[PDB]
Amino acid sequence: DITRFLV
Amino acid sequence: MFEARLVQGSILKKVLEALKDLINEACWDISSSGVNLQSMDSSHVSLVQLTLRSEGFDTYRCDRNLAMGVNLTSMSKILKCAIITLRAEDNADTLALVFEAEKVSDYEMKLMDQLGIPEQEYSCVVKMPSGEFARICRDLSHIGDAVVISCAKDGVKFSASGELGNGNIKLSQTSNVDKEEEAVTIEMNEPVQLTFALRYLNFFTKATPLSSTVTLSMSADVPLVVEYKIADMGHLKYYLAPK
Repeated sequence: DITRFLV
Repeated sequence: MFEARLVQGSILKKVLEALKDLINEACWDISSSGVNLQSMDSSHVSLVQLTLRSEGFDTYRCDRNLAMGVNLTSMSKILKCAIITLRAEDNADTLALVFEAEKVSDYEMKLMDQLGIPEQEYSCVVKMPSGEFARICRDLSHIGDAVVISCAKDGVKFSASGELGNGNIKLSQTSNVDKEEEAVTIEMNEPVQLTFALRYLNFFTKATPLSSTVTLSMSADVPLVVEYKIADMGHLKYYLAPK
């Protein structure tokens, strides 16, 4: 999951 | 309104090929500064970031910021028919592509109808030939679904495992280098070992024709960054969340 790294 | 001329039309062909397989539809963010594209794949495992600076174009006008939702397969198909002019009016639902290299071809492409990575330093950064990196990802995807990337100061290792067996590829930090571009350079503050889906890396290596060089940036528990320079114009970055 990349979403949990995006601000 | 937006109008830009790119004499090296080939760059735009390659940029699209590098993208269309990973991303169906994206919002091109156009400004005075240049072109920006940020988008995640439909499966939300990865994110691509494109930058093409205004100075990379022959002529360039963008009065004020505008965003265009672009079907990338359609634009690829249109770009498959190619000196390129891009033009979008204010309040329009089409981008115009006018090609050259008397003969003139005009294409009117139909248009369609927030979240960003922070900037950070990385524990371990690798520069290597882009073909070498493409080859490694291709080879290992015939052994397993995932690659373990180990990055230390003396070298980087790639490992896969699956039904048939397992494989390990080691590249040493290069030393007596003939050409800059054939070097394997590693900058290590901390070693890192992380696992990534090879399916996505093989999507990313479609950017190989853009650049003889690829850069790999890793930190513990954060997404991998795979960077390709777009000669004299900008860059293409892929981010891939670890397993």
